Amino acid sequence: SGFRKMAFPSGKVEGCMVQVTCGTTTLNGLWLDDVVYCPRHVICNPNYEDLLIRKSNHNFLVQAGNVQLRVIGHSMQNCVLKLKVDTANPKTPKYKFVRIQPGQTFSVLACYNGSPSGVYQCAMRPNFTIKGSFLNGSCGSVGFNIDYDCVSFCYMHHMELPTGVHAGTDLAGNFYGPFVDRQTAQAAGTDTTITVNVLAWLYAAVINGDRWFLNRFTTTLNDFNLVAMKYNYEPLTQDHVDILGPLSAQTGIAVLDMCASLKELLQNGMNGRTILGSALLEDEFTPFDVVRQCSGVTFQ
Amino acid sequence: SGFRKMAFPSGKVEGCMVQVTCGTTTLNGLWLDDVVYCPRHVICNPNYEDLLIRKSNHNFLVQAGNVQLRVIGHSMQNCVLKLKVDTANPKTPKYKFVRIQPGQTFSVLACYNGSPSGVYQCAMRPNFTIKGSFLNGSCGSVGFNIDYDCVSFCYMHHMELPTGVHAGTDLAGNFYGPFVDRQTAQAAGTDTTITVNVLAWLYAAVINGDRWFLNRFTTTLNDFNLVAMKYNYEPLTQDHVDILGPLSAQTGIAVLDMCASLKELLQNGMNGRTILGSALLEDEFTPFDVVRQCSGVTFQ
Ligand SMILES: *[C@](O)(C(N)=O)[C@H](C[C@@H]1CCNC1=O)NC(=O)[C@@H]1[C@@H]2[C@H](CN1C(=O)[C@@H](NC(=O)NC(C)(C)C)C(C)(C)C)C2(C)C
Ligand SMILES: *[C@](O)(C(N)=O)[C@H](C[C@@H]1CCNC1=O)NC(=O)[C@@H]1[C@@H]2[C@H](CN1C(=O)[C@@H](NC(=O)NC(C)(C)C)C(C)(C)C)C2(C)C
Repeated sequence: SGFRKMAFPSGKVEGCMVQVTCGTTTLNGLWLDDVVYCPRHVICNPNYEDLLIRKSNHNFLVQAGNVQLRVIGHSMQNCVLKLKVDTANPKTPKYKFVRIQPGQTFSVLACYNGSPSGVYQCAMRPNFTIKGSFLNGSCGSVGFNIDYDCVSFCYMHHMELPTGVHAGTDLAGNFYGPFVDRQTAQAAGTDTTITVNVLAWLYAAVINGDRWFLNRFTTTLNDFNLVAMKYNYEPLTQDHVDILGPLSAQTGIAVLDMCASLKELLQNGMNGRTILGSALLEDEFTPFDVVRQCSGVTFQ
Repeated sequence: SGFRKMAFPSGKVEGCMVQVTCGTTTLNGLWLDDVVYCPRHVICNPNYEDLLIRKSNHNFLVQAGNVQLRVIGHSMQNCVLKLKVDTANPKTPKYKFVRIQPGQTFSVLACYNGSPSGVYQCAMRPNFTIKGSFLNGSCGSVGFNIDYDCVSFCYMHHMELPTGVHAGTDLAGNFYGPFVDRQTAQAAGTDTTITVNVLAWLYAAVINGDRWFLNRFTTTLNDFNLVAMKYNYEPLTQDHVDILGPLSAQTGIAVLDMCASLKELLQNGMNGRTILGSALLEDEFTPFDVVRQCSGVTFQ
């Protein structure tokens, strides 16, 4: 037992991190087969199409540890640069590029100068920011999930917003949210709490012996959502309820009953108590995160 | 910016995890050079010396993925079993075995059937338990730190206490705390909060723009420790103050002034507010964790 904010093992991704230097900019790239993916802002209101037509392959210095990689072609796809290199990464895992939905969680392998610094778990917020931990040099660090043996890359880091939160793209270079890779006025947008994730985490708490927040009451989806809005929670849909089905089945607590418990927590606060060692309602565990950590699924 | 509970990249350790099966018990082992380390309770008020004299090398089935490892010798060192195998692990990193002090943090690579499931950050509690996330089959999972290129193994998982917390050994098989690998009555002991870590995390908060908890006041080490005891905090020593020196220097906040701020937080609570996204005072970041995450140190 126990419940921790758990990241995927990062080895498959560590084997793909490289350093990309162009002019005065150094950042990280993702080396998969014979392509290195990095943020297009590594090139020297900028017009990146113009900037890129003016660069040569030899302007890109790609370093994989102490082995320099020669670029033999380059292209831009949305806000990512794809550097064709003459060597396929022998450590390339099985992988997919996925564009995730807000509320979905992923692991971030924070990197500097192509070298992994740390791994941690994030959620894509409803306002399409992530609350990451990123210092200068971390651009090109990627977020990912692992499904059995396959790495699903879902995030590459590009920039920090003035509120200290972070914005980036999928691995095809499309930003999450309305952000652009320009030094222009941009604000994150009002965030909301991921309701289906809070409920999942309450089920995690029950599976682990926390029960103090339960009540004998129930609610309709409609009356719950009426309370959710006042507290800046995302609407809970029937699809969310369906997703919460297995956790409901394992614990014997109807989804709508756990909603009634969340309602009472929202209205009365936690009154000096903790749930899974938190004094806040935690929303960066999906239902599938809870099932993975509470049943013991492995990867390889 | 941002501050996250960050684990070390786990790739160097993933390359060392194996499955050890003996009789009806399957658990994880750590394969370094030609030795596999696992908990001595994998062997069939038990007297392990007797139990082990009665086992043969061929009773130990060691699986490294889809390659079976043949045991050519075995010995017991305290509560760990060392299985000599005929093949040195080619993925063996630079490594050390270290016995950590309470208050020190480490990353845990949770494993089942030799296969990594997830990575998360832990502290050794003052009562020598860890608040981990461990299901049946996770024994032999290890905790570790990485210093540049070297993996310092500090923990191997053995058992769960009735309060849902966890106990284990160093990699030489000595338990942390008074625990024994017997199914006998054992209780964790009253825990306390790691004071020097809370102060480090408050400095992390300042480095990241949280300042609301600061005050114009100061305190002596003696008067602070008087308040610390009432709230079940570990005594803060001058050595702790010295360790907090760099963070004090970077932020311009004397250690004793940050103590006065912690005093006021202990006495008034946080009153509806959060620090680094927590509504509790967080104590599983060491001073060195804060400096690593707020300056960008990498590993390789
Ligand atoms: C990245 O390029 C790298 N080399 O690591 C860097 C990562 C940043 C640095 C601090 N924390 C991070 O996550 N990204 C950038 O420097 C991007 C890059 C240029 C500006 N930029 C920023 O993140 C800036 N933010 C910013 O300008 N925000 C606005 C005003 C657009 C809302 C800044 C000030 C450097 C943090 C581009 C092309 C956006
Ligand atoms: C480990 O052997 C494995 N195969 O993974 C297992 C890990 C446990 C299982 C559930 N969560 C864990 O961390 N460890 C054990 O089974 C150890 C082993 C035998 C009992 N044991 C326990 O952890 C038990 N706890 C326990 O007996 N606690 C006392 C009463 C001593 C305080 C239990 C009940 C299985 C959780 C030994 C030799 C201690």
